[PDB]
Amino acid sequence: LSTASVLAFERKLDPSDALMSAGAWAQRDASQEWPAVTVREKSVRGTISNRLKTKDRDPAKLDASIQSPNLQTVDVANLPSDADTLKVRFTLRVLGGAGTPSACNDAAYRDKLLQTVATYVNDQGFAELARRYAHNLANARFLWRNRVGAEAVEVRINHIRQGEVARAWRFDALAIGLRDFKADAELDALAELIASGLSGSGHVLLEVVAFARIGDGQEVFPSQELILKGQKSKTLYSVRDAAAIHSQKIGNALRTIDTWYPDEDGLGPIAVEPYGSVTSQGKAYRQPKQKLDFYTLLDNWVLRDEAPAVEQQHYVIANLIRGGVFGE
Amino acid sequence: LSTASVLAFERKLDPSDALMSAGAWAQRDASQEWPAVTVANLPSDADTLKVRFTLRVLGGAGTPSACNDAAYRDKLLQTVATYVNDQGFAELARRYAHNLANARFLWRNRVGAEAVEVRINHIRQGEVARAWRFDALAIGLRDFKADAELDALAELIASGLSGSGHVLLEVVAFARIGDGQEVFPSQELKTLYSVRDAAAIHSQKIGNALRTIDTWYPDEDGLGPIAVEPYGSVTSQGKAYRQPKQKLDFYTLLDNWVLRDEAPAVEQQHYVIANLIRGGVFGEA
Amino acid sequence: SVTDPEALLLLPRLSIQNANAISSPLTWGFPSPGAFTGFVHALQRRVGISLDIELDGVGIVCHRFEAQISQPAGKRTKVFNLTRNPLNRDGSTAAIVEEGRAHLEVSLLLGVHGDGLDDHPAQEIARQVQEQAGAMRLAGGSILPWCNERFPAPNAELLMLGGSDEQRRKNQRRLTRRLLPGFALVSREALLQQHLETLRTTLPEATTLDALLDLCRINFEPWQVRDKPGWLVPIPAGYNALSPLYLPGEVRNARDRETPLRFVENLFGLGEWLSPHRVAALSDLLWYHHAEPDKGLYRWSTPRFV
Amino acid sequence: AQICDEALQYAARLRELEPGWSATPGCQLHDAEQLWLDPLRAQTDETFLQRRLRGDWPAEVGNRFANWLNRAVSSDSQILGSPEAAQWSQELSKELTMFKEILEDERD
RNA sequence: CUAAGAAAUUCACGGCGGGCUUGAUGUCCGCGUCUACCUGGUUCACUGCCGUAUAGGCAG
Repeated sequence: LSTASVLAFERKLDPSDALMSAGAWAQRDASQEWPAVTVREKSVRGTISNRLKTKDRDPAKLDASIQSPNLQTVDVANLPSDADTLKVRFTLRVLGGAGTPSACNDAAYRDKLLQTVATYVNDQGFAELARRYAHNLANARFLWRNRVGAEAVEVRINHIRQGEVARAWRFDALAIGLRDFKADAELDALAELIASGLSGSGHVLLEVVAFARIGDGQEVFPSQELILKGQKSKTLYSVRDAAAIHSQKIGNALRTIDTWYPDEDGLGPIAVEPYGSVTSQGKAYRQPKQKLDFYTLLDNWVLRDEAPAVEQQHYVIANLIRGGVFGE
Repeated sequence: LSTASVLAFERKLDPSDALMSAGAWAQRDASQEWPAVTVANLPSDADTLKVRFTLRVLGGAGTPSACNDAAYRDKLLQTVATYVNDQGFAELARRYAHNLANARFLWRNRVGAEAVEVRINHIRQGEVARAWRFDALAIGLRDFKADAELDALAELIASGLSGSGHVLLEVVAFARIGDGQEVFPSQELKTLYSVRDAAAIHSQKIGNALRTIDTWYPDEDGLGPIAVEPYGSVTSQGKAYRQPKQKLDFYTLLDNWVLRDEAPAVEQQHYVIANLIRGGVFGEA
Repeated sequence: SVTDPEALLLLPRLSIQNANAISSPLTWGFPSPGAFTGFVHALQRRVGISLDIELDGVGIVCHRFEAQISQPAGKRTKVFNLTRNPLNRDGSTAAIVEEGRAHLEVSLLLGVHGDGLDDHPAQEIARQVQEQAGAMRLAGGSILPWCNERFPAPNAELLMLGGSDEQRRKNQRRLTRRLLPGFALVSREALLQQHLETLRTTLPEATTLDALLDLCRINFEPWQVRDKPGWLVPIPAGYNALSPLYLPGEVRNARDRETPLRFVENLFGLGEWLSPHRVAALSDLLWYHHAEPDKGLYRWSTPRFV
Repeated sequence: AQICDEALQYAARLRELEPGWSATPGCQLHDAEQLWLDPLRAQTDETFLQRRLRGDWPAEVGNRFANWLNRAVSSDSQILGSPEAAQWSQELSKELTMFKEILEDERD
């Protein structure tokens, strides 16, 4: 009875890329032919700005670079001069079959893992995890820098059953916070749908459309591509000449439900990751010196039958929902 | 306790690209349809210019987008907290309102003009909430810090930088440069800069006239304002000012005031906070 | 640092055809340094007295090398290409007394000392040296003067005692731009001695121990190769007497009846080819020959190269 | 230091011996080398700069192969968090001392 | 005053006939690239301004 050397999990909750579109406010009940936010080209010059090399402030190296320019070329994405509301539209599919791995060497380990997740599910449903994923859908969180400094953010979630809308939701995303996970009627009604999708109790497809009113002609922020006259400095992601956010960036913005840490006094959720780490803070919160971490908790709860704290089981099942390459 | 290694701030006071349209005078308030510069032949019917950009005043000053040390994070936030308990942003905000007051975002389309009027509109919805009109040739551009009814535009930006409200400003600049001369937009890598077949100015060039604040520097105050820059330099005139040998400089005044809690009569801290409003990858190592 | 030059002189790019490539009974390849220290002394007794100057040191910079060799079928060694000599008066073929040849592209940093620097301009000296040195032969090989499509390379001159310390790294880093595609041959006598008490395992002589620095020798895996101190070569390093000195007439096959004679042997040492950027001062790169005629030592080296 | 010398040797070999340039095809990642592999040619080969009489800030070569030398090996792991990794940055602080001015003195 | 000083390798020639390389196969599974900028530096000679010789109406 040991941890298998191969463990792969397919992702549940897989979104698509988010196409950015631009239109006026109060024309958002007819937003089916709004133009795409394109990616343009501008030239950018600025002087030196960094910290200078310490111990090298002699006037030999000093008087060289500060008068010679730095001529870049970047990409920008802007709203048109008659458009003040960004439209961001993607599609979310909820799959179910959470604890079942893709590849697994051992069958005794697979037998123990399926029973551990199956006794998680009937003890307490996916309704808590889905209640926290529905909050990250209900406010915008996937509008990463398109959300700060906005007039209004409005989120629409449709349940696409066959080819049409089985149910429409409608959220004003700024009254819904960014720290608290308070409960609503129509938000528990969305948590029920995502919770039935995570437990295999029906096929779930969701179309999410977010309207953020930022201002006429302002800059929107699509995701930035890795650069391999002529677009030297910044590349922005577009799919068929329409600016877009990556699917994995939206997926990160959905899995920000982790509010349990060994050290906490109130800092907000981070994304569910093993060794729970923030790229914009350089720091891991689930370091294994504290014994609250996905591999430690998973291995105890499967092998040694050490059932964790009831709050940590949510973290472990959220790591099984996000997928990954475990084992070695 | 020491400086972190990775730290970046975000651009507060972000302008948009200012599209420039021409048009004939005495159609000023009915300027729904003035055409833009259609490229590269310019008429003589149109006798004035029209430069419009929107400006967002975001809020937050010393909160980094991506820090690296939490003790340095809280020390920098409490330094900005002791700055903001002392006073609002209104001393910086009135100096930003001074650059808003004239059309100094018209770089060379303003020198050589007979009457320039700037109209700033603070909008909550598509409805305009409060309007302003200023005369660019008749207001300042150097010093003496004195014009009435501009203090409300200062308090607005002080609230928006301190976070007391969403602030969106929709500005228009009418430059009587003359009866249809050939104006000069920005230029890319020689071709004039466009947006959609309409000529315009880059938002970093529109934005460069907004942090042209800094009348405080080591030399005497006879030449006026410079743009707030780390190692504050001028890129084409040639003079690269604020040498790090002497101490009046952004990285020195930031690292000695965060880490080494300096407070003599040094209340020209406005350069440091104006760099934090500029943002940028500050350092580090 | 005996007789520091007040002026360096750069014979820029001397092209030599059919130089001697044997160079000693044990070595082969680039010719002996004594050829160069005899070439600078043959310059000295043709233009050095007519200009009242002293050419005494020489820096050897090889840009291009090519030997007339051929590798046989099924051997890892080389053999030398030869010339067909004339016949005898009998009509038969003469003996094949084999000789090695090589083409050669060289630069010569000379070093000037005398009072003729202060009477003539620095451009008078360089022409009278260069156009003399196109009448002479370096290592048994013809110095070939310039003709090409490009431009003839000119003979410069420094005055390395003149100038400040900024000029003492403005001048000695200006000539090194004209010496850099090639390599400079310096004398490494301290390496071969400190490698001799390094061998504490055996108690050898310098003969078997100079043979143990020419090697790409392969050490057993405790495979690996023993470390490289640089591009080291064996050089002839002078002569040593095996006879007492004879009065200048008592051999009737000498080159002249006015100079004493000794029968000598060779005397082998170590040298290194190195890029001239490792050189601090280019006057340290010069070759001199000192003799101890009370002993039988007639040798040459680069002194003042630490 | 041998590699730093033989790079200059390669530069000096390509400095002479090449009486022509047709640099329009074939290059898509090799730029900013007009101070490094280009003769004067008695002709303004400038790139909308002052390249032809001034040749400073040569980190378009110096740092650009100082990183080539570091990416010659990546499996070395346990040097991090050690006082011996400072010793590896000593000689690269040395070849970032002796390499600048020998690349400005050819363009005058 | 140079392991100094010297040197003709040359003539002629048919490589060539023939050929079966096959058969079979799961690359997967996970992911935040970010912050800032004045090209106000010398970045091809686009049909309607009376004559190289120093000489002649530019509401561009």
